[PDB]
Amino acid sequence: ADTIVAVELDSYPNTDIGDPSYPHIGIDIKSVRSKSTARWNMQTGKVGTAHISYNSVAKRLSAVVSYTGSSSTTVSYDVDLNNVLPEWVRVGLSATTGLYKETNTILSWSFTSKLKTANSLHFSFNQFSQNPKDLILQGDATTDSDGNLQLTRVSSDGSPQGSSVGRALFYAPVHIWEKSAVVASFDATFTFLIKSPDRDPADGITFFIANTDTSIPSGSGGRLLGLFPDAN
Amino acid sequence: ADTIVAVELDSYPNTDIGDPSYPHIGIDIKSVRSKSTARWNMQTGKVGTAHISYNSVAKRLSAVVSYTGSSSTTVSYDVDLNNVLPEWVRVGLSATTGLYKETNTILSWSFTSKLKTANSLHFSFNQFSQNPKDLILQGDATTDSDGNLQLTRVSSDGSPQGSSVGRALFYAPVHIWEKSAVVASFDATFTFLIKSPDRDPADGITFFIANTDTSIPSGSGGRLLGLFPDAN
Amino acid sequence: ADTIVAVELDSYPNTDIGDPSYPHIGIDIKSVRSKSTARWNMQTGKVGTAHISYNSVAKRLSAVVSYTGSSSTTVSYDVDLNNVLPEWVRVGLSATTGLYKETNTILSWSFTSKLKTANSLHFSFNQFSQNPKDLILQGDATTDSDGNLQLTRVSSDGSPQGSSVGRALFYAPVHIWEKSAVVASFDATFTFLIKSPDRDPADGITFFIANTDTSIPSGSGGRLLGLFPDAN
Amino acid sequence: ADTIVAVELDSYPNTDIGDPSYPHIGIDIKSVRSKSTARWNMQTGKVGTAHISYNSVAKRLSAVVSYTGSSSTTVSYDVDLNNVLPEWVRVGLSATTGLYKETNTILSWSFTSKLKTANSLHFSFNQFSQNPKDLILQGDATTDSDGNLQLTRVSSDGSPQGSSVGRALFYAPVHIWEKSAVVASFDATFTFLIKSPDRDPADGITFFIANTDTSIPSGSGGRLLGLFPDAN
Ligand SMILES: OC[C@H]1O[C@H](Oc2c[nH]c3ccc(Br)c(Cl)c23)[C@@H](O)[C@@H](O)[C@@H]1O
Ligand SMILES: OC[C@H]1O[C@H](Oc2c[nH]c3ccc(Br)c(Cl)c23)[C@@H](O)[C@@H](O)[C@@H]1O
Ligand SMILES: OC[C@H]1O[C@H](Oc2c[nH]c3ccc(Br)c(Cl)c23)[C@@H](O)[C@@H](O)[C@@H]1O
Ligand SMILES: OC[C@H]1O[C@H](Oc2c[nH]c3ccc(Br)c(Cl)c23)[C@@H](O)[C@@H](O)[C@@H]1O
Ligand SMILES: [Ca+2]
Ligand SMILES: [Ca+2]
Ligand SMILES: [Ca+2]
Ligand SMILES: [Ca+2]
Ligand SMILES: [Mn+2]
Ligand SMILES: [Mn+2]
Ligand SMILES: [Mn+2]
Ligand SMILES: [Mn+2]
Repeated sequence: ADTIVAVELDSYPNTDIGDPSYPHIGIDIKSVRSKSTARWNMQTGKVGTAHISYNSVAKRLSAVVSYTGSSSTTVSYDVDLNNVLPEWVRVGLSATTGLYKETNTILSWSFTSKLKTANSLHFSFNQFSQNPKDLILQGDATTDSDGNLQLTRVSSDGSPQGSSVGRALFYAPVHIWEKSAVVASFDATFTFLIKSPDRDPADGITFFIANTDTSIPSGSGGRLLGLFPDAN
Repeated sequence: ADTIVAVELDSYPNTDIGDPSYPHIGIDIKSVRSKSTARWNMQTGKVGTAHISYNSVAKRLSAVVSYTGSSSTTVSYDVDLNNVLPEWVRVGLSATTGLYKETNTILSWSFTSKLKTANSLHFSFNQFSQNPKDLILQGDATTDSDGNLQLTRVSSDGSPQGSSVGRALFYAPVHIWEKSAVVASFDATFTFLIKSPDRDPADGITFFIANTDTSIPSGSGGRLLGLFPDAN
Repeated sequence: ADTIVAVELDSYPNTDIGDPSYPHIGIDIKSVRSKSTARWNMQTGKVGTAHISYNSVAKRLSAVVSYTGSSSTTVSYDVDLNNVLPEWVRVGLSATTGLYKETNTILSWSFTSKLKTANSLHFSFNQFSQNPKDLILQGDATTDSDGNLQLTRVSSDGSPQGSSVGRALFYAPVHIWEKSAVVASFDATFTFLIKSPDRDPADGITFFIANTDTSIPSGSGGRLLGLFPDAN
Repeated sequence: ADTIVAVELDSYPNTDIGDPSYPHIGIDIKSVRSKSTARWNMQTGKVGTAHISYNSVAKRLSAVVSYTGSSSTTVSYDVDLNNVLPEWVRVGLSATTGLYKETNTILSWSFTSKLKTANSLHFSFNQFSQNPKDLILQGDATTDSDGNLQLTRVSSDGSPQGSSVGRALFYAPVHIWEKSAVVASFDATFTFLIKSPDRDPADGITFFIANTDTSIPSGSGGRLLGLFPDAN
């Protein structure tokens, strides 16, 4: 299977697969069952910002998801990523809807990786082109006429659809560790807009890092956020 | 054919296709016959550094190739690139040898493109991996066990071979212009080592920007630096 | 006197000191009488963005001032800055009002200088603190309770005042050239808001680079944009 | 007194003030008595590199000091810096010698701070000017004719002197936290050369962050690394 490290913004509590009973953010290391989570007071219809960081000395993957003036939710997990992930990876955003639904709209995304002693990679998109040639769009993901990356299916009127999954990967593999590296670090930020007509919107957005040839796993819809073939 | 904009570090004077009669640096806009050139006092066996810059307001593509303490050769050409090139491009280095030869070794390469009003892309390599997954290596290009990108064929003992061509492209397409852009800029630097046993080494190195699906043209060896199908 | 290089966003045409007869942007090299200007369709009450760039190989100082969806005004001037300016400088924004007036509000400012072969400096402010300890505020300049840098005096109700001058300098000197530099480049962007009740607002905003110990010259009000002691 | 957070590269074990009995790196939060230390196999006469990072979500200040091919020493400490330090700070390097001595030569130094939701500051020096106008040199610190920052006194022949203290601060205050910040991060790297004729070289180098008006405390020589007025 793929190897996945992700920060999930999990709008829908699947308590039967170990979610806490409230929307949350989480760090997922090779499992949808987050190694650490924090309650997330999700604000439907407001633009959120997630900042994710790691470096290989501190070995603490952290994320903060905020909405202006209202909340900032943080979660951290200690982990040596460079023992979990392959040396080369692709980085991406995923999102799903399931029985319930929400827009999983990405308005901007930036990422920086540095490998020091050697390499760096930085990209940032404050809008997305109609044909984002440097994105690998998987499943339902497309960019819309406003320049937004719609991870999951939305109709022409902007309404979200259920049973959707989409991911966008940055086109270049990222060399996130090498044997002779002194320290490897990455930072990612994206802003997102989750709107939903559903009382319990679902399912959420992740920023994820995986093997380069990552693809949406069969069976990864809904609660598995397009990342995992099962809930193990 | 491809659309090519390049800065060439042209070690070998092909005066029959319009080179000046001395090694030179040049700016090539859709032709091997540089729109502008400057004499280049090439220093075989010393590590050189090239810095190339452009922005769409100034519309002046400039390059400087230097060697520590000995020379700095500059060439500039006024050109609206964003009318020459497609909106999406790949950026790359090329090099060739022909009847005569030289190592066309790249020790580091960095590139930054920004599109403002929106996007940026930056990569830098101070060494290259044995399997540079974020490079598209074309023709003869490989990375060597010292971490160098050898654009053209070198033998196990490091000796350069003739009739070689190689290019390395950055894996991600780069969005170097969009209609609604206020200004688009790029900068590139690479350091290189050209060694040769030949009295008149050849043929040279370029940094080039092309259509995304650029490939080495048939017939582009030697004097055409792996960039053009002919000398027109 | 100071040595000044500036890009002026000159809202008020002082045709008696060589302004064109319309609002314009200009590049000023040691004189308020711009070496080059472009007509600027100034949009009072809308937020503008200026991007200024230079590098010492291309030797073309360029600026573009835009407002979203309405205009982009560009001006360029060929000049070897590193023969005009001292090796160390301070960079700043200035603005003035005179008999007529306008707000000269700066909402963000970023600047990057690189000296290559060696040094870089980058700062960016997307809002300004109540006590911007890394700004040297000269004359009337202050930051306001919205986080804006008000270059020239505004009253508590936000109304601009006449006969005002203010500048903000970045606190650190910037080493913008050294003898052994291969190339020196800088980029600056700032966004600004010029509002005025006056039919002919005045006087304008500049981004400027000067000797480190630059101060507002006596007599530099109004048309001289806080930069020059006279109109020579 | 000043408020000091530092990463110390402590070449000399002052076990009477709580040093471990071997050269070490340490994180010091308002005390010379490190909150955390790691054994440092100091390599006199070889160029070392220190990378220090922090961000306010992870709240883990980490440092790694390495020498090519021989060692990489890491130390981390969990700490909410933005509760320890003032919102505005100066960042600097310090070094001392005492009864014993060593060169505390800085060959390069870079620093990046970002405050997000807003501001960033980055500087890097790969050599230092004879008159580093953007450094506040305190005590003995000077730059030498090779472009190195000699924190502590060295004679014309390059030999280190005892009873020396010197610091260099970056000239601009750095806004490292604000109430409304979502996350604040900083990274610093410097490379250094510690040479000594002494069997037990002393005393060490730090990178430190302090109140803006920080100055070398009286009594801060030798073991107190120019940072603290006493060993408490
Ligand atoms: O809201 C999105 C969620 O919808 C689905 O599961 C259910 C959520 N509420 C339910 C109610 C009834 C039944 Br049966 C099902 Cl499967 C569900 C599942 O598809 C989950 O994986 C997904 O996270
Ligand atoms: O040195 C590299 C050069 O070698 C070739 O051409 C010649 C260079 N010197 C010559 C001498 C004789 C003859 Br015939 C030829 Cl084709 C050449 C050609 O292959 C050129 O395109 C290339 O630039
Ligand atoms: O609007 C700002 C301008 O106001 C002043 O000059 C005048 C602008 N309109 C005028 C009308 C009459 C007279 Br007298 C004067 Cl000095 C002026 C001068 O202060 C100019 O330097 C300044 O640019
Ligand atoms: O080597 C540098 C060290 O020299 C000094 O202390 C001594 C180190 N070795 C000693 C031996 C004897 C005596 Br007395 C003293 Cl004070 C010392 C002190 O100055 C320490 O603060 C400093 O770290
Ligand atoms: Ca869930
Ligand atoms: Ca040639
Ligand atoms: Ca004027
Ligand atoms: Ca000690
Ligand atoms: Mn979850
Ligand atoms: Mn040529
Ligand atoms: Mn003017
Ligand atoms: Mn210690």
